[PDB]
Amino acid sequence: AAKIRRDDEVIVLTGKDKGKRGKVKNVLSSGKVIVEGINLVKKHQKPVPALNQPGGIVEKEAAIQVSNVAIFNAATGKADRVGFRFEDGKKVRFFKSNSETI
Amino acid sequence: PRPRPRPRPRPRPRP
Amino acid sequence: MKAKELREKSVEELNTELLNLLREQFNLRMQAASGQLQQSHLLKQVRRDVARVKTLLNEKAGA
Amino acid sequence: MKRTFQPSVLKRNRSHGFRARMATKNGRQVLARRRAKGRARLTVSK
Amino acid sequence: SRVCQVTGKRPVTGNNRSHALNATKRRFLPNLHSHRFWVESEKRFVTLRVSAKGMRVIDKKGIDTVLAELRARGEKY
Amino acid sequence: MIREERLLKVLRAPHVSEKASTAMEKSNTIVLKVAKDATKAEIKAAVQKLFEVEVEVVNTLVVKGKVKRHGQRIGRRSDWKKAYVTLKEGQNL
RNA sequence: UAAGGUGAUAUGAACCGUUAUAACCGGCGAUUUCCGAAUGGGGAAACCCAGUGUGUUUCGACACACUAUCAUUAACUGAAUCCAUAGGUUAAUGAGGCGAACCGGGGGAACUGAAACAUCUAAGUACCCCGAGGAAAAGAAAUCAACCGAGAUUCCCCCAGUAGCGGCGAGCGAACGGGGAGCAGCCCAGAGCCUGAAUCAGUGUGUGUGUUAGUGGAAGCGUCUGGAAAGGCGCGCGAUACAGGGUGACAGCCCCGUACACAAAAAUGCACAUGCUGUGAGCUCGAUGAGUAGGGCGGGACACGUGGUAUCCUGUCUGAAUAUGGGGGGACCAUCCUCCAAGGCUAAAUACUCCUGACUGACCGAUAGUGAACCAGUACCGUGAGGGAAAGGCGAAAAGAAC
RNA sequence: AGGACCGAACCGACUAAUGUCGAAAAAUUAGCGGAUGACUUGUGGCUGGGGGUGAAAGGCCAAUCAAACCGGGAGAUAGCU
RNA sequence: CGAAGGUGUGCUGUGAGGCAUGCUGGAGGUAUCAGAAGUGCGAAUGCUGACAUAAGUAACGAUAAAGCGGGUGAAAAGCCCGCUCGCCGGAAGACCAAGGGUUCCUGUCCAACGUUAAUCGGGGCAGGGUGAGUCGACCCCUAAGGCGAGGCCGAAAGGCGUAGUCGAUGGGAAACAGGUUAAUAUUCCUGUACUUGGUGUUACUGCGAAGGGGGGACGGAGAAGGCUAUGUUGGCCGGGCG
RNA sequence: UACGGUGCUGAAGCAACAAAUGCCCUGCUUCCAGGAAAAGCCUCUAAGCAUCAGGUAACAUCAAAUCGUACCCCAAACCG
Repeated sequence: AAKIRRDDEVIVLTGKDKGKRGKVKNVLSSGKVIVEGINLVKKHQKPVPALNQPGGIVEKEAAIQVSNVAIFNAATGKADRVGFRFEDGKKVRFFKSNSETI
Repeated sequence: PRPRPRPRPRPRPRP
Repeated sequence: MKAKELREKSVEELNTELLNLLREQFNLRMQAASGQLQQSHLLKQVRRDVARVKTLLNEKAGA
Repeated sequence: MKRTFQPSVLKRNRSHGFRARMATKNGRQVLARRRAKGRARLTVSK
Repeated sequence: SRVCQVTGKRPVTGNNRSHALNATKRRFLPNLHSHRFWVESEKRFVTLRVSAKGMRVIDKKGIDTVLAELRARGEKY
Repeated sequence: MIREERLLKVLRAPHVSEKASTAMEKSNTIVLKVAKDATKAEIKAAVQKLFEVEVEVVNTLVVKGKVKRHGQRIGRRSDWKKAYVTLKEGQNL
């Protein structure tokens, strides 16, 4: 039922990183995906007294909405929408606009 | 917020 | 472990859940209170499987 | 001076306690009003 | 309460109208009495709190007949 | 029977404190949290079997939960009962 | 259904999974501490004390079940006197209590108006109590009408603020009839012939259909500005789908969705068909509701306040006829008309919304809107009944400020 | 012996001052009356709103009494402001 | 390439008002013509919230009273310790009952509380502490009184009341001394004891009621005697001779 | 001695007098106003059972459950 799953190579459609690519690390329950190399936030992390002293300004990956990204087709070289079909006994995702099987 | 004891009344007269 | 305890004999699986309480269920409760139990997911699953046998214990005995 | 409220748990429960309220028809209707209003503290009890 | 056994007469409310038509809420009471009637069936006496008009229902009927309706209504005669 | 099953639920946590540690070396008494609805016979029989030690007498008291405050919420700790289980000369744990 | 999850404040730790016994959703089951009708007894609620019968490692001492009241029925006993009853014991079934409004019944004010106030009105209103259902009540004429006729009850609009009632003051206020919704009639007071024939009720099966999980579900880019574009411009597509929401500013083609087309292992709602059981058909001849109608005294309700007052009900005292008889047709008499009491059941149109699902608003936008948009009947006040607040917004994303 | 006397605890409040937005929504200070009885007090009960209770002031009935408090008729009514 | 709102300016109409625009603000507003008002506040000793005023004024809450040195700390009149002064002492001391509910004790902090400061506290956070056969509660019983199977009465609700059942402020069984914790101690430890039940063994023996009887079981006041708690003195012991 | 306190050791430890509202005393006297109830405890038997069951004496053994227990308690902790 999820149009974008865990290990899908996606492309950002809207935001400051429009046109960049990258695979998703994880997706949250609030419709937020986490893709590396896209939402680089300069978090001023305080060094916890507990057993490690990172300090510095860390470079994390902020969450972005799943609606602003779409899975990369890697054949047409552009953004591609995804539907659902019943090609085998289970439900599987299939492409649109020169539809293929994922 | 409480009221006040009210001014002490004088002895009332008659005809 | 829904099927791995289903067809076992009544007092046979009764001994297991009576052993369940004799072990971890009581042993890990002593170790977690003394700050020696590193893992915390073990206490949750042991409470779950004790409830699993007691559900099957009532299912096998009588109705 | 002697204040009008001299507390006593025994006299409090004997007058406005739960079992005192349930001992009469009208006291039961008090609880119905409290439950309709959804008040947490129903009577004076422990 | 003031309830007749046979007829079922109970007190009713009304107005105590005066000469100036002042309405005062009063209560009409039945003429109940505790009379023990002889029953030839059981050869004993059965005491009842019946009305004076209720006894007039009793004597025109049978004493064993009127107790059947009391037994049917679920009354302890 | 299920008497031994009850003893496996009476014991809750081995209590430790400055007073409880002194009870070990001097008074030979273990201090440990028990069930709220636990009697002296139930506590004694649990330590007899589950700990393989000789229980002389068990003294219990109910600890009242302190009324704490998590910010603006008025909370209250759960009440619990501690046991002063005195062992004999041949104690192990 | 599923590649993500171990509810939230609220991270973290330790883990469970990745096409299947992770999690989630629903159906069916199990568990369901104590109080509370509480129901073993008691009691200051979440407490104390038991009794009986069974099953059991140290007589140690535990485990389970039962034991409340009342009503009905059955069985066994059983006085004061023989019998017998009252009473007692046991067994079975039902009830007890809670719940917003609607309904029926039993009680029932005053403030107010009359410019006072007692008749009256307010008002059979507020309130108290009892009872029942999903609707409740009533309900198939001893009815209306007029000497033409209509034919159960219930609800809406006229009739009509009319006729009337009323310190004829204030005020109260019809009926007849008509137009509509919805229309369903039956059983006993009794015997025979025929007996299960319509009829409903209780349980199974079959089919249809709905609910409780859900599935598929269309269609776009470039470029400009802008932090970010859905916004401007340009050129396309879908549309039984621009209902709606979210997406870094206003998106039909980014997503959730929507129209439309589908789906139920299991549990049921409803509609019939049908199996079984109970139930009672149809015809003939009868019967056809007594301390009742009515009357006297005193009230109540009918718009009708006793007035010339018809009608019904009732506290008390009386009291017929009985279908060749009686009631009503508004004091009452005679004639005609009509109906049949003193025994009962009944769906529909009718009222309400504690609660659930969907949708809408020339309703509010935080002193408003429910008292409460923020863990509100909460904090707080009062012994108690009860009263009762204030308190919304950083940012797109915490990236919430390393040093 | 004493509803005896003086006088502590205790009960009460006669005089004066202070206090009158007070330390206190009747108290303190200095004196006062009873102080073995019709005394005082603790605890647990009973009597309630046209009612209770009153060695009786129309006093008390939870700091409110010629008819307590709360909720409801009720947005009573007001020729008045 | 900047809506509404806010805040200024310049014009404009007889007027309620209108237009343009500087700045902030940040995403909504709305021409013209019609329609519907929760449609225009200075007053109601109007309601809610905020801020002035008197004014840095009274007061800082019994006239029992503080003075000094050292310590801690950024800061000491108020905290800690030591040396002097004063107050209560039939209490302003030490135990309880009722009533409160962790205020107890330790570590740590001075944002809010304390009518001043505060490293201080009954203030915030965290941790610990409440040990019973002999104390009390529970339990046996009962007074006043409550409920009340049946029963009587009452329109309903319900009222009274028997058996019974509750109901202490009363009657019933039993432990003292010493020591110990930062906080518990007739409860913990040591010493020495006491009471009530169950079971088993032995030896005798008739036991046995919601029943009878005894006892429990009782008023005020007064006086005397013997005592004791306790106090004083002497003796004894230890220290001293300033 | 972390200087808070801890460990060890430890003499005398008697007599006389005074003396209570406290004890004997729920006593005695006196007075009138005439001064709770039931349970525990002792005893007796009824219905019943007697080789029993039960009761008394001695010994051994077990058990005495549950809850309250900190602190203020004439007060900055209760009511105001």
